[PDB]
Amino acid sequence: TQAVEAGEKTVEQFVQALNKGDYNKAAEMTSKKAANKSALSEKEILDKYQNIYGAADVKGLQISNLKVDKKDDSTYSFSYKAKMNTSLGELKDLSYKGTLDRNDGQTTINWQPNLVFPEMEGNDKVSLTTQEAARGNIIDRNGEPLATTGKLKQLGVVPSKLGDGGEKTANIKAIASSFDLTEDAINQAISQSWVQPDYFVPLKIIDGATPELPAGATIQEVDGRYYPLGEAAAQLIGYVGDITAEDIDKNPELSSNGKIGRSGLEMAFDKDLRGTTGGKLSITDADGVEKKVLIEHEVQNGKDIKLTIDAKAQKTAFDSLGGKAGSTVATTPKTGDLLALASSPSYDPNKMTNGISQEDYKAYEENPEQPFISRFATGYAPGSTFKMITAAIGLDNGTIDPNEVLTINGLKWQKDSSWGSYQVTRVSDVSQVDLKTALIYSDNIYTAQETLKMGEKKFRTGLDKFIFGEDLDLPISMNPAQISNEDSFNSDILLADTGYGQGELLINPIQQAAMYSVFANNGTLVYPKLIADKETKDKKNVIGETAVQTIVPDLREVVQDVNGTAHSLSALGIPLAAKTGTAEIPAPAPAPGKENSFLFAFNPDNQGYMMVSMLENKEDDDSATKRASELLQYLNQNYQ
Ligand SMILES: *C(=O)[C@@H](NC(=O)Cc1ccccc1)[C@@H]1N[C@@H](C(=O)O)C(C)(C)S1
Repeated sequence: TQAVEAGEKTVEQFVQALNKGDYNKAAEMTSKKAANKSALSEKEILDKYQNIYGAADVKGLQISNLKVDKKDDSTYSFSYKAKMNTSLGELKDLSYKGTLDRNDGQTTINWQPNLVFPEMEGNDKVSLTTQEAARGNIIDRNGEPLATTGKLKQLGVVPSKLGDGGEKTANIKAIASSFDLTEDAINQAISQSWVQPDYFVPLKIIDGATPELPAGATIQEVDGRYYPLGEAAAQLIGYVGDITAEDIDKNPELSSNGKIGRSGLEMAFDKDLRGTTGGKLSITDADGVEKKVLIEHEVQNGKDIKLTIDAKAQKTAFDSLGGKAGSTVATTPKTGDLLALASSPSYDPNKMTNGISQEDYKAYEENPEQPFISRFATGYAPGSTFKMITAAIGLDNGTIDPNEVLTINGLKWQKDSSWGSYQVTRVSDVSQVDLKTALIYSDNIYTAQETLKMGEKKFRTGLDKFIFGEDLDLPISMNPAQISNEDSFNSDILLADTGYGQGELLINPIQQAAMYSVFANNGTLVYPKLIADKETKDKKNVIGETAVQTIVPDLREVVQDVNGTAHSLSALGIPLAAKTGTAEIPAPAPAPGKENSFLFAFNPDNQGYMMVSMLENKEDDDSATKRASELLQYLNQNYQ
């Protein structure tokens, strides 16, 4: 019975070729054209599958429940069931028939129409009508639009209504001087390869008032994706682009005429936002008369998505960065609601999703400050803000006495002579330094000595209670925060640097706002939350409640004391508990070192808001504390 063994392989070899998209190789393992064999030629079957399976974007043909027999001398009948994925979802429970033929020694298939779809017969045709689904909206915690689809005023020119010569050059200089467009770019689009003398060539997108129209300038209304806050949330929201042929080859349930998320939340939530395509896939007669319907369902528009983001806080946080490199994260620390996730510099998502030049796109990628980076998801060394956690660990294990006063002389210190030339450095030469004094002046030497006194085992014991190595349940690509490169410092120097927020620490701004939430929840860490409806998740007993009641009053003095590093914030007249930081980054080539300014601040009275702002590669005299007054006033007013 070794004949049925070769027959099951012939059917298996045929389905694989169809599944692999190679229709020619599938057509070669069929029999010759005859009434008792195949119904079409090899090149005729190739065009049959390519036209039909291609029009429906058939992908992932897989079979099951195969049964091969032997009816006559060389007529071995076979049957199975199959399923496939098309533009309108999955087509399951398909009953296929057909027969085989094993003359000579090879088992060829007697091809028939019913090997394309179960009920195909002779010269039956296939039709596919689809209704595209509208993309869902992205909204803030109060329903404000962050990413919607709407009507736009598109500026464009037609070469015929421009004129002939001289008069045509004058309007090109007139259209360029009325819509903020380059005079050398109007002809760059008029003289493209696709242009004809009467076509409507697009130009710029008017995002407000429609000015006067020179000779040969029409504004047509076309619908497209629109981002109200613009660059203020471009990294977080992202942008959508035209769907390509390879996008369909990867997921046929898309829409060749639709838009797909290319970055940010538009890409992370692409499935829930794009919806599902409607329409029907049916088999018709030889004359086009509908015979059998294969797939059909209504068009379902995309779901809206409500974020915890405050649209007003998002814009204020971004604008406060003045276009400099940095990022700001604002939360309601008791719940974890991410109120703002700003990153600067940024790109224009409206220009990105509508029409953008290869020149402006190259300016974004070749910009050294890298406007495409989501800096709120980029790991940094936390700097001196991390002293709050090193101190709280020292209070939890009894290593740090808040009233114990260390005697530090000078601006440099080392454990012993084995450290060589390296020394911990502080900025203020305060002789008598206790915990409160250390947090006010941000004393690295106090922090380094208390860290070395604590020891690595006790230090990591307190550190592991946080979220180092954890993957936050957020729709944002990020790497987990890390304490060091390996599970052991293996260096007293690296142990000290980690104490005051340097060393090999890597914590992104979002993870910092999560780790620092303990000081607004009596030692309970509250995980951040971006989706409004999602349930609040927390982590009990990260630090002791005694340490919180000890450090938070000291953090008030970082603002209120005359020599506090955040004393400029006392001008606000609002209850503030803050901690500043300026992390130093080593330079590759012999170049001046780069510095990163940091600011942590929250309301110690009502715990209504908490923020963590930073500047990457800060300019001189620039800082995050310098720019925080406006956002702090808003968060204190609206989030209590
Ligand atoms: C924490 O970040 C500490 N920073 C340093 O020791 C590095 C440094 C950077 C610039 C100048 C001098 C030293 C301390 N905290 C910051 C801060 O709170 O801004 C200080 C500049 C006070 S030093």
